Amino acid sequence: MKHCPITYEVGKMSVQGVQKKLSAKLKIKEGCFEIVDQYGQYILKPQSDIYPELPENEAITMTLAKTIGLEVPVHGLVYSKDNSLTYFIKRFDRIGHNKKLALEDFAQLSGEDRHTKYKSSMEKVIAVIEQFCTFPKIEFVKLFKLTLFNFLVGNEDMHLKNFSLITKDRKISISPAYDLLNSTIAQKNTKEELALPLKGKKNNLTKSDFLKYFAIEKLGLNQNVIDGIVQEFHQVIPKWQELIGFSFLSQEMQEKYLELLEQRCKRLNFFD
Amino acid sequence: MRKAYVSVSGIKAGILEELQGGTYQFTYFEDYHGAPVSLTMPLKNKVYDFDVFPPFFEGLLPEGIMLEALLRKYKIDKNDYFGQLILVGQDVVGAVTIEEI
Ligand SMILES: [Cl-]
Repeated sequence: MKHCPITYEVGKMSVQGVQKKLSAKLKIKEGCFEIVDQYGQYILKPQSDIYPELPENEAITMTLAKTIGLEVPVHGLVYSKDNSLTYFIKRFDRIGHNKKLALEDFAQLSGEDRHTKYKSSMEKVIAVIEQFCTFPKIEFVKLFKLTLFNFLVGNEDMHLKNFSLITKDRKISISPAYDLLNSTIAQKNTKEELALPLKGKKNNLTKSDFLKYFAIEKLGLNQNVIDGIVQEFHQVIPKWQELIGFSFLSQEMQEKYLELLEQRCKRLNFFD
Repeated sequence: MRKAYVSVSGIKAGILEELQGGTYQFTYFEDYHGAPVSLTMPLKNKVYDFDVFPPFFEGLLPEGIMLEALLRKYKIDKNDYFGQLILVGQDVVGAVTIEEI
């Protein structure tokens, strides 16, 4: 909260709702962040008092997404005033000169709300994309890649409000990535693998669920496209392992992250 | 009752009105010809009725601890979603702004 970058540029279940999301402006001269109540261009996420190391978790996870080729906005870490680390991200609905871009989350687009942002499915997510996106086939490739990533890095909190459509230069597409982190290792007694069911499943998902039911029958991707993306994830595992070990996570948190990643890679036969 | 101007990127787009019996209604200004307030509400219709708070506008309200922060700043009751929207309406995600009449 309010400082300058470092090495970096109710029976419900939610997890992101234990961490603050602060608006901030980038000080032009000093190059440091200033929390403001309104009219900010950045979002700052300080440490949570309930779940540990969320800023470091979010920062490395968004960097892993950038390495595999997902659209990721500028993000990083800053030291808060209490000498802890705070995550920041550049808003993509603000574009300098104080202009704005239209941005709508999938709960808004599908008629759900905050209390029911988990009462949906990835089949319903696909339908929203087919309705509103300028190039749905291009967006389906991105969705497939996003869903595989979230499974591998243990993001079980991809509810309806974590998908958004951005309207930029008259083109409607899935927004850049936001709110991606390994929420499985941040909790204890993690209850699900996927926030929204796929083929009616939120746990014990298998290779044929992602690569056959999802990729072929629901997204209509050609087999050669699926194979190329799977290969992409295969080639990135060594790079991911290196980046996590070089991150700002604690050693214990790094080990939880690596062990989860290996377990998810093994369920998709990455090492077979 | 309570009504609010709804603007898109600074240009006044329409009026969101609190109607009796818990219903709500949004009406586009005939002069408006810019981008729609939301993709579920294009300019081909002018009037939209809602039996609850319209999901699009509910989607602009804070969540989690940020909602707890709003509720201890302002003297407003939780579940008064329209009242909370007017309080934050100067600056929300996207290009839409809300101002009370
Ligand atoms: Cl297309």
